[PDB]
Amino acid sequence: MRILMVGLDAAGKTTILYKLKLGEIVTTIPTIGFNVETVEYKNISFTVWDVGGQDKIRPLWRHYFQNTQGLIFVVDSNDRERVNEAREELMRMLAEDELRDAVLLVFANKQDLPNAMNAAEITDKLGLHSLRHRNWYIQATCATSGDGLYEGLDWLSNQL
Amino acid sequence: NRKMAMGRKKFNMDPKKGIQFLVENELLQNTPEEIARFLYKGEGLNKTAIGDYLGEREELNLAVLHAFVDLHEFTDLNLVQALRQFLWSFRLPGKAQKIDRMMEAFAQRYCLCNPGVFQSTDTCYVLSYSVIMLNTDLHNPNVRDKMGLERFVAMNRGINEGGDLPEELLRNLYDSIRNEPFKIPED
Ligand SMILES: Nc1nc2c(ncn2[C@@H]2O[C@H](COP(=O)(O)OP(=O)(O)O)[C@@H](O)[C@H]2O)c(=O)[nH]1
Ligand SMILES: O=S([O-])[O-]
Repeated sequence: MRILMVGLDAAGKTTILYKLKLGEIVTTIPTIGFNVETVEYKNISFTVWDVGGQDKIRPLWRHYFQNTQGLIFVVDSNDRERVNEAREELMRMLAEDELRDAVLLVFANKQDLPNAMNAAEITDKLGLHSLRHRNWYIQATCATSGDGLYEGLDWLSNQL
Repeated sequence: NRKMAMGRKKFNMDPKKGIQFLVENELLQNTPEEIARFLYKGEGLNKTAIGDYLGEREELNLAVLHAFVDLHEFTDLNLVQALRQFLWSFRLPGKAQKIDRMMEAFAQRYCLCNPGVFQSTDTCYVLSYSVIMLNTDLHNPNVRDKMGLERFVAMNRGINEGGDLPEELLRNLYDSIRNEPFKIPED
């Protein structure tokens, strides 16, 4: 199933996609275009795209991901200066009609960094306890090691 | 002398380092226009390295990107023809924000070269981004169930300053990409 992955610049989206590429046994010939990776399990597959980031192209991903079943939001757990901005961007995503039925997986990334906000702090600062009609999960990760990535995708499988 | 060949290899290894070396050794003037001209000529340069340089977020690199686009002539080309020319001069990065900046810069030049084809540069930029999305959907093997024409037409609704583009335009772009992917550039 197609899955949109978003987050502020420098959150770790590219790094996550590259790790996912390495975990697959199916190697892929280069293509011009966006970074997209399919993670294949026996009973489910996720095709994760990095294709958001600017307001003027939001209609394209709203349409391409219309009625999609899951959304991945990546946050830099070390970026205390921009956590409020991340929250505001997340809430904009969750207000979109096209993504109304999507479950939310948050990757709280860069947990390796010594001053990183912990999972409880990110949950608070992203306002996740305010969500009413959304199934959501926060997965602590370090994208440079790969820790947390498959654990979060396992939850997403366990919702889908 | 030998310094130029060394600078090109350094550029291929690490673009900012190659530019540093060529500038320090007075082989390249440190202006966006001269760096752009160097990249557009592309002599002994890897197109992945060129693309990586043009894709950096830094002020100089953005100014080089705009100057590089200025060296392209897109008059009398349709959008896909112009994109094929542009995307042959460097390897497009995969990161969406790099693609976004490149498509916005491209669109400004496309519209200047082809007045009246699009009613705003925003419309052209968004359509160009959409065409990259289409190439990805149709030709990236990670994507299983390809987009048909109807779905591509629907994806673009509203982007013509709130309205729609002509179906015939979208069909012509869709057919071109379906028949021929953007080529992986050779250097
Ligand atoms: N320390 C640390 N750095 C990371 C982690 N994930 C990504 N980065 C770095 O953060 C920067 C931005 O990562 P990138 O994947 O390009 O972010 P994107 O803009 O969201 O795609 C790069 O320098 C990465 O190496 C992580 O978990 N820990
Ligand atoms: O920017 S990279 O992912 O080609």
